[PDB]
Amino acid sequence: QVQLVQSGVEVKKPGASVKVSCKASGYTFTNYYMYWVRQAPGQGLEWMGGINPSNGGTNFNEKFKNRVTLTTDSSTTTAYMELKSLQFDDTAVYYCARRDYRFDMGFDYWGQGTTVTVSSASTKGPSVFPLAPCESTAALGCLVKDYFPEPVTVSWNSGALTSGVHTFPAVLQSSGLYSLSSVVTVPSSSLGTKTYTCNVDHKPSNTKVDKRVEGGPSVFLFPPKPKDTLMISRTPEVTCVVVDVSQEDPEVQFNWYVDGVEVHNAKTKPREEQFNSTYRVVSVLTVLHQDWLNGKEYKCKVSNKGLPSSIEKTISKAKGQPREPQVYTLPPSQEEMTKNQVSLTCLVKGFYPSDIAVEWESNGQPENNYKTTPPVLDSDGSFFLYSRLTVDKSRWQQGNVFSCSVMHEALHNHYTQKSLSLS
Amino acid sequence: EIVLTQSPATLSLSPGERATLSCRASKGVSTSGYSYLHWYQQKPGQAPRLLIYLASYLESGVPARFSGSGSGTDFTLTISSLEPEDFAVYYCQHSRDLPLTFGGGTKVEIKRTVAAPSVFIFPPSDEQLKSGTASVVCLLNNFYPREAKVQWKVDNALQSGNSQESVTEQDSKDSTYSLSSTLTLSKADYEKHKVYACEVTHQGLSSPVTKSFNRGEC
Ligand SMILES: *[C@@H]1O[C@H](CO)[C@@H](O[C@@H]2O[C@H](CO)[C@@H](O[C@@H]3O[C@H](CO[C@H]4O[C@H](CO)[C@@H](O)[C@H](O)[C@@H]4O[C@@H]4O[C@H](CO)[C@@H](O)[C@H](O)[C@H]4NC(C)=O)[C@@H](O)[C@H](O[C@H]4O[C@H](CO)[C@@H](O)[C@H](O)[C@@H]4O[C@@H]4O[C@H](CO)[C@@H](O)[C@H](O)[C@H]4NC(C)=O)[C@@H]3O)[C@H](O)[C@H]2NC(C)=O)[C@H](O)[C@H]1NC(C)=O
Ligand SMILES: OC[C@H]1O[C@@](CO)(O[C@H]2O[C@H](CO)[C@@H](O)[C@H](O)[C@H]2O)[C@@H](O)[C@@H]1O
Ligand SMILES: OC[C@H]1O[C@@](CO)(O[C@H]2O[C@H](CO)[C@@H](O)[C@H](O)[C@H]2O)[C@@H](O)[C@@H]1O
Ligand SMILES: Cn1c(=O)c2c(ncn2C)n(C)c1=O
Repeated sequence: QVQLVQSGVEVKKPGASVKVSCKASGYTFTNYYMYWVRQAPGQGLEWMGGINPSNGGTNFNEKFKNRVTLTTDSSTTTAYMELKSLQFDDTAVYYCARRDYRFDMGFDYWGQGTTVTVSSASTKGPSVFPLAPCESTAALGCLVKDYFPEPVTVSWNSGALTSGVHTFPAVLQSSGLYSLSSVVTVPSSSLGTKTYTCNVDHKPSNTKVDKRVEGGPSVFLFPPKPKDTLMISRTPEVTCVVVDVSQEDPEVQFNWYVDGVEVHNAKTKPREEQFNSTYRVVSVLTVLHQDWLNGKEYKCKVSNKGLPSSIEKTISKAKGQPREPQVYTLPPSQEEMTKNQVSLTCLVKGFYPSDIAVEWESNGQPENNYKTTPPVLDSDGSFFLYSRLTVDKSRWQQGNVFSCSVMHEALHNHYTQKSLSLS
Repeated sequence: EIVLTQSPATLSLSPGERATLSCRASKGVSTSGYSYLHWYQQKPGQAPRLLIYLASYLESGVPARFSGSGSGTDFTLTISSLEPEDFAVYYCQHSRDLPLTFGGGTKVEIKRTVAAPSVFIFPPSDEQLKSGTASVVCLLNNFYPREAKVQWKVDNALQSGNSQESVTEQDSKDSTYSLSSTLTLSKADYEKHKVYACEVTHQGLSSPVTKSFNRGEC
């Protein structure tokens, strides 16, 4: 439970002094040096000095040895840093950090930082100006100019508009006041229909302003094969295929999300040149059997230099109460017995969703001479299909048993079968 | 003093990749079996966090994927497989003697496909012009990589000293940058010229992109 808690924001005038404190707890204060380090805006770390809390002995950086005083109050286990004659370039975050006195193993624990701003400015609320133009995407914004101190927060349409919003970090101007811009990109078609309002809040001056501001690659996302999601032995995969990738922009990029969370285990295949002077590129995300069956959404986001914005595509298993297939095998018509080959039928019906696998076998070996119809929607919301196996009439007359096997999530063990034979 | 140089200033990689960060001291930081060289991670708005101490020792609680190595003047920090949480700034620091010094930092950034900026120019408002000022805003939106140049031309005359830039942090959803440049003038100086142009250069643009408007024709 080691803690280093520093004092809060400091806004000071040039020539004045600041004193930052660093409250220590959860360790023996005596066993560690307390160091001070500063970071100027957009700059690196700079060591200022260190104090020994047992004897009060100090070490300084020559740049700070004549303007900084380090003291420790062992009663309140607090370390202090007094910086005098403040200059404008003393604006920075000041950190206290501990170092083991006994053996040097780095700055193992740092305080949260204390922002010190050196400025001749006094509290001032911003002026809010619209940023509107004098193309499928339009840009609009708000110029929030001349405010002091930081920060200002900007929202759009009271938080309804969050996508495409960039609130820029503030710039300190020559005048000593801050200024920033907030922009939003929107479909040009909306400009007539929709309104855009920026909500500016500057808590230090209690100011609140609400200002009204007035052909390429294609992606196909494929689900897993139905047998794959139902058998733990097989591997189910979602497949993203991008076609019409220019010869000028081979830039192969995919991002994958499962219920909006990014995953990094997809495997991108090597780029394939097509007979129409374009590339074709596929990415394959392996999925968890139960994640596909629980209704998780798999999103594929494609990025390319030839795409003004990314192409997103989503795919999930169909929603609705899973319903179990009913399997009925129907023998060949007596009118078909005047032929060298006969048709064994398998009716699969009343199932939902439509993802199913149907096969045929005899004597524990696959019968591959069949065709299955695609599923067809019924008036009750469930699907049906027929599978037709072509057998030599000879095979059927000898009393050989044929089996129509069905695999569907709603079945127990995801599997059922119906046999068929000549009586 | 001992000066530490970190390279590269920016490292562009993907989650899952091996990151290798370099730190080189102007004078040796090793004595008597140890190298007094330590590594920290800093996330925006957060205090640094000790990762590696004494060149190769893992600080207690830091994940196993962090490892340090080297001696004398050349040091390396390796992240065996980047996690989304590792895209941050990394600093080296020595303690061979005083003054204690840090390197300039290395930004580990998310790599992505090149994306050219959408450039927009915004003339000053009639509201701002009632006061004696004119701010012309240029927006470069959703581009990658971070590098970009923006120049202002007022009647084909190149400007300098009267503009300020501001860049956003890499976007959490699309890994891009956005930038704004603001040319500031007095109303008197704004009324002296008519063509206000924003010229942008970026890796994603085969030639510079210039957006402009004619003062008064808006
Ligand atoms: C240059 O040359 C290229 C190669 O010849 C050529 O690529 C072809 O481009 C077309 C589009 O222009 C693309 O067509 C789509 O195909 C989808 C089905 O593709 C299957 O099947 C075909 C054979 O029929 C195969 O050739 C494909 O490779 C692909 O095979 C599947 O691949 C996966 C993964 O590898 C396997 O797991 C599968 O088992 C395998 N299946 C099979 C049967 O083998 C088809 O679904 C697409 O239709 C949808 O979009 C159309 C508009 O583009 C709509 O009209 C249509 O209604 C569909 O709309 C969808 O509807 C859903 C709701 O029902 C929505 O949720 C969707 O959002 C909606 N989509 C959209 C976009 O709105 C479509 O026809 C070819 O597949 C592709 N060929 C290959 C080999 O990649 C380039 O176009 C050529 N370019 C030029 C300039 O000429
Ligand atoms: O071994 C780590 C990691 O390497 C991968 C990268 O695709 O492939 C390796 O193993 C394959 C055999 O499974 C080899 O054919 C291939 O050359 C080798 O790089 C991953 O499969 C694996 O997780
Ligand atoms: O991690 C410490 C130390 O362990 C070694 C073996 O001595 O590597 C092992 O641990 C790694 C991290 O868990 C594994 O990736 C590796 O496969 C395993 O051998 C050293 O390389 C390392 O310094
Ligand atoms: C500095 N140091 C350590 O900090 C260390 C160690 N073994 C364990 N630790 C933590 N050894 C051998 C070591 O020299």
